Amino acid sequence: MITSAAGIISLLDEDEPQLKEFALHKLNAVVNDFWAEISESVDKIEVLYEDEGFRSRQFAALVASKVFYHLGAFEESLNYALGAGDLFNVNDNSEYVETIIAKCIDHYTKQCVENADLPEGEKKPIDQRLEGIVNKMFQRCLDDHKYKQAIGIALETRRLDVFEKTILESNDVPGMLAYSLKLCMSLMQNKQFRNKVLRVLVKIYMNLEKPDFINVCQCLIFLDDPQAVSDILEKLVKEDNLLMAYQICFDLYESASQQFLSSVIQNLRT
Amino acid sequence: DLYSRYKKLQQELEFLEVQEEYIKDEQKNLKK
Amino acid sequence: AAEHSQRELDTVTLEDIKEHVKQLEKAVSGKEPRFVLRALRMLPSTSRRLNHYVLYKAVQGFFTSNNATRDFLLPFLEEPMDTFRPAASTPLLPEVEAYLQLLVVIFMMNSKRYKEAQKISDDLMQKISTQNRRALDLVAAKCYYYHARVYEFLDKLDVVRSFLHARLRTATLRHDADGQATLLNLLLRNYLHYSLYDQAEKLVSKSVFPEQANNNEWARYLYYTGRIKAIQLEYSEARRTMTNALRKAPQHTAVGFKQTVHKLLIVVELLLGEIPDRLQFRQPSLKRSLMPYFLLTQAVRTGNLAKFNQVLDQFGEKFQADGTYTLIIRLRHNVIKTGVRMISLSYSRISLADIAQKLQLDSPEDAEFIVAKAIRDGVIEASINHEKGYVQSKEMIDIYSTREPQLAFHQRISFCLDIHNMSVKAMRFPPK
Amino acid sequence: GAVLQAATGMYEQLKGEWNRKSPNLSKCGEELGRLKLVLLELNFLPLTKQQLILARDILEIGAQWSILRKDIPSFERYMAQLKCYYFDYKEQLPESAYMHQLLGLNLLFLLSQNRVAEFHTELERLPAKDIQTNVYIKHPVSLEQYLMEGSYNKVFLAKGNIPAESYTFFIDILLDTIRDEIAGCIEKAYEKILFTEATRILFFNTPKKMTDYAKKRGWVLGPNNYYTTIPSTELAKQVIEYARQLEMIV
Amino acid sequence: RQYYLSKIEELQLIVNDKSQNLRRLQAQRNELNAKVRL
Amino acid sequence: DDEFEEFPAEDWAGLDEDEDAHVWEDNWDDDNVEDDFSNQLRAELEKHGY
Repeated sequence: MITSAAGIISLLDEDEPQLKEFALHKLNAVVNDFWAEISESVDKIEVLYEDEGFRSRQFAALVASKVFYHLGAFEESLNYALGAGDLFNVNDNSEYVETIIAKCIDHYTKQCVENADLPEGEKKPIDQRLEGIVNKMFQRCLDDHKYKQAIGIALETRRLDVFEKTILESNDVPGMLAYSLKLCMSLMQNKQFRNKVLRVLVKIYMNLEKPDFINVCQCLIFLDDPQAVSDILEKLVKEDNLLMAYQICFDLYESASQQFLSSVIQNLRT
Repeated sequence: DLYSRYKKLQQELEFLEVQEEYIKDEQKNLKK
Repeated sequence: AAEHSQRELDTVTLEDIKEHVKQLEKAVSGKEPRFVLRALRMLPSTSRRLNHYVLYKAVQGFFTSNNATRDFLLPFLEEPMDTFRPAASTPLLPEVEAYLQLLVVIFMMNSKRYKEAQKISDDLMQKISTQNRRALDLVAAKCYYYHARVYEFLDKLDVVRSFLHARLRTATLRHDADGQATLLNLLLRNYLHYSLYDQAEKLVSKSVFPEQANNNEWARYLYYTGRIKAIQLEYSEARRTMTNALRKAPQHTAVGFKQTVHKLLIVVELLLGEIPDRLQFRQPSLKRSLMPYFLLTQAVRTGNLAKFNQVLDQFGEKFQADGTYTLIIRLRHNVIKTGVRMISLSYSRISLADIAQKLQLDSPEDAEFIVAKAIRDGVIEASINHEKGYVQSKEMIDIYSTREPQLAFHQRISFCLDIHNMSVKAMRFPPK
Repeated sequence: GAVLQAATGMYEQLKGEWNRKSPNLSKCGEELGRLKLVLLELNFLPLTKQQLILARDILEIGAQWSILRKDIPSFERYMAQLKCYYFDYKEQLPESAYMHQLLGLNLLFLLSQNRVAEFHTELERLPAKDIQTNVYIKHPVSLEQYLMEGSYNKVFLAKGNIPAESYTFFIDILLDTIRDEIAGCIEKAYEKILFTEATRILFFNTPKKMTDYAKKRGWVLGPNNYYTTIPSTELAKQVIEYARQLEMIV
Repeated sequence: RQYYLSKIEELQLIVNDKSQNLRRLQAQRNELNAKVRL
Repeated sequence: DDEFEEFPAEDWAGLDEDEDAHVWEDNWDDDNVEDDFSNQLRAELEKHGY
């Protein structure tokens, strides 16, 4: 039974690549037993990774990823963990896998917000691998049917596409719509993203088979979109559901501002 | 549930920070 | 007669353990760390008693939700034939069940039964690997420590290395301190026990010990790193660390700990040239135990190779018994440097012929080479004048007006300021 | 199986050419190269006792060939892998007659590049009954004790007391290690050192060699053949820090 | 999923620490304000 | 506190008899060898006259 990594790191110095593949397999087998010996010899792993002519530079990237994951240098651990590629089995329940997944989520949320506030001309590109792997978190959550958690991560990541997909494919459309509305009103602050999210729920509400026009009108008042609510009132008038129209207008009077009501009246007048 | 609890935790921490800075400033002024 | 006293002690231990369990529950109540070290602080004193009747009553009282985990201890547990829940079927707190399993393990341990204790400790860790609560992190530290104590007397420490590594990493990810400290100390003992000193040293360099960790675990870590750097030849930092640890060592208990620490600090000192103080060779709890090392120190201070050889031949089993036989080899080879050390402390200047005469070196060139090697290290400060033969020491300039007091005072005042700041942060006013 | 028996005969041929007075280095070299390449397929490190005997003998012949081939960077790797193969957790293979030989060789090599701490750890690794008994490590321990005491002249006498011809290869480089260490000691021990006495104590028998070793360092010949402030910033930062810890509340 | 729980417990420990600190600071400000008022 | 049971809590044999059990605390220079005082002075002084 193994006693240290000295033999393996000594094997690492050898020239023929196939022996390097065997030693990297052994290192991945045991890096959670004695990380220290390879921690000081991680420079070999970096120079292994940066080589284009290597046929398995991804395995070197993964080995260095685990090494830095031990080292606490979680920034370089995340870098060389993204460098691991598809060998990073998301479905795995490894502690290294779990923590790098969590740090991927954190980095993706940070990058997403820092790109969302910034204008279009200065958006720093998100790495493709982190976007895909976080998409694999949304897919895994949907398969595990933890739709609320996927909604929350989508809101963290400013991903309105993932949010819209999560609401659409969710089993309970009205309940999830209500939960999202409550969260959006009571817990999130950024105003422009708030307007975009409210437009998302408005679109989902109107595309819903029996539109919850009370909630749609509430979201429109919150959005200050008099033209849309005027068109919706016209649609209700032509659609004969007069009780909807009456309750909606009473709600607008109780809730919407005087400017909003005057503008709606003018739109209804014209 | 889980995400709402996380958001409430972060909001409570932020409010705690506001109270912390306020109390420090008031401590300085009260010392003066 | 004996049964009456046994029953009264069983009842008082039942009440004390009930206090412990209630303490766990009002520690998990209030969602706070601490007040659980108030729970685990006196498990040695309560584990002193550990009778069968009290354990069975506690099992039947606080495991009213009879589970398979309670039904695994029962086979090995000997329940009394003829024989309290403080009361509904509320699910048991995982901290409470872990603590109760801990006392069951410790009773099953003190009775010289090891294999079943091995299995039961394994099942204790298999369930503790599932919890992710900080309330079960300070408890889990002591479960880990007593588990490794169970395993130690079964001579199977190597198999635990993977588990300790995994849980230490789990603690580091969760920023645990008590669990991290216990696991780090235990795994350093694992590495040194199988003589993996290089592995332990390499692990030490990339692992930062938490400053908040409890005093005894800090002393253990200091001892382990001091042994590592003493067998790694970092003698100055070694002695500094063991002096610190002895300052942190318990005064009353840990007789074996203080004995081993005293032995290794003695050898480290006289390897560096420092002579251990005679008073530590005088306390009754240490006198006869260091008597082999006391004769060692007598030979070292006398420096006669004849008595040195007789002492080695008489006490080599004790010398290796502490993993110091190679250490005492370097000791036997550094006694000459020690001799040169007092020679140069006594004399400002001394001819190398006089060095050879007082040290029995039989050659001025041999004395020159030996003194040059000694003065290479920070043992003697001098200025060798080979024009005439001087070993003229550096002028002992005034320590005042030399900025050295300023630096020492800066370090000390920084220490006091940190102490005051931590004290004022630890006021911890209550809600009501 | 079949590859293992083929490799058994193959390293029989390897050691047969090797133990010959002066093996043709190319044949055995390509042999052990492809032999380790297939040893990767023969379960290199963790198992049949003969399999580990085979792999351990591969690495032993390779390490002694590195002695013969005179390559240190490969020598270290053969050392580490077969250390994972000599004496740690192995316990199923028979005690190799060539254990202590290379324990001593590795210790002396480690001393050759100023690795006294690591060397001392390896000394600790091997059993206590053999330091003062087994001559294959009595020659290391005697020499290194003389080194530590400073009795370098004892080393100069005992350099020929090696227990096997497979020592002089780095006995010579140990002879250079001790002389460079001694030169450093003289440089940081003296203020000015005369030409004649320097040539006498630098262990460079050729005065030309002594002059080259003198030019190799900045420690120069000499004319007659005879070789603070108040920083007020860091301390000011310190007092400002003290004031900070007094102010800004807790 | 488990990432949510880990973040929640980390924020919970941080919040407990900061709440205990805030209680301490509130007590200090209370005594100092009482002195000023007196 | 941990009794450091990882370390064998070294029993002091059978609490046997000590050396003297005194309160006479000594130093490192009290165990050297000397040969009285008068003889030192005289034997060192006949080389110069007493």
